[PDB]
Amino acid sequence: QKEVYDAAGFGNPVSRGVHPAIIVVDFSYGFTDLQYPTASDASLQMSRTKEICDLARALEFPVIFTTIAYHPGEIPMLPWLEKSSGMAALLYGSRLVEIDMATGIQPNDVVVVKKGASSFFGSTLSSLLAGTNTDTVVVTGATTSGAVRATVVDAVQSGFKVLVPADCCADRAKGPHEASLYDIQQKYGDVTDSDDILKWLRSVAG
Amino acid sequence: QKEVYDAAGFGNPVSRGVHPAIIVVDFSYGFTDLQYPTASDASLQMSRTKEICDLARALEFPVIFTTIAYHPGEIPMLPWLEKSSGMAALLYGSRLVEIDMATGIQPNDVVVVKKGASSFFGSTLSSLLAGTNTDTVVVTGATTSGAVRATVVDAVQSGFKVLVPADCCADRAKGPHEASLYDIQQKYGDVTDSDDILKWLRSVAG
Repeated sequence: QKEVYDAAGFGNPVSRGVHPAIIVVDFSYGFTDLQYPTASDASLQMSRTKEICDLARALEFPVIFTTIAYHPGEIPMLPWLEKSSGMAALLYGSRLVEIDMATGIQPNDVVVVKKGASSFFGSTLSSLLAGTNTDTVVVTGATTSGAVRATVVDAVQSGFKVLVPADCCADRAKGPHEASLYDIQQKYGDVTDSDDILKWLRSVAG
Repeated sequence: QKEVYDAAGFGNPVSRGVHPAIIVVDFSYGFTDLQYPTASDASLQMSRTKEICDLARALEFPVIFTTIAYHPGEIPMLPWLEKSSGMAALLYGSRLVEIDMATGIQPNDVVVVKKGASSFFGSTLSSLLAGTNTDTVVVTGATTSGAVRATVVDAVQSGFKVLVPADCCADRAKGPHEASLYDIQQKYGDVTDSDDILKWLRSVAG
């Protein structure tokens, strides 16, 4: 398998740019608080993302959070909600939608609302990144086999280099988790840890 | 794991609509002809996609083929080509970008050229689908864990119900293949076989 992917030209390292942005994907209570059946254990990974975000905010790099939120009228309109009926609980005005405070989200941090898995689809994220002259995005969040991968794929397609720290990704199952990190490492971006991005961000700032 | 995914609201069946369309993703020679390192065995899946496409074309349902092709100038402009370097061989005018004749492409079938994994990103696919009043898409092609998965996700996000026959999906490795078929069945669409879609297509035309 390793030989198959290497000959097909997968797994090459990405050369990092000099205008980073951090994207925090769906670290809302709906996905991080175990009282809701749609959530995973994200305690460790949220504290890792907190360190990254607190660094980037101090270094004046854009930090953008994303959440899934619906109006009651949108439920029958979106066929994704037929397949994943649990996402229908993610309603405007509810606690499920609010970003988890364990991330260290600051009032001036941009939150983008989305209706699908990918953070770029039907959202303003791409424009925010292009307007700030971003060349590299570090993707963090939940879930790794869900919204994270979908965001990762859409980010590379959109013209941005993708770094993903494994420290920072949470899923509800180990299998899907490893499969996505594998696919990303081969096809879409560099998989690393938080320790690498902390050092890298400091060196790009001077 | 099954209980975790059931509580989260995943795994539900999609109620199929009445305006079908077939999307054939990257069944070009670059992914089907084994003389190339980017390719994988797609013999059986092509002859089953041929069966589906013939029926749909006869019933006058939209049949759409998608392929990846690049201008030589586009190569340095796209960060995905840095990650998946082998995709840079897919140039305009080469044999790798031509749709494999084993699928039975007819001169009236639409070919959409794309620059990424997803058939929807930066392409007219959504406009074609919506313009023909499509409600349900059957997604086929290669690779399962690459462009197929990405197209499936985008299809649901774009407002279309999704059916993927495992019969018509080829990948370079079994692991990634099963892992994407798992995620699709839980989150994005119904994984079925070619025998079911053929039967289903006839009943909608009745």
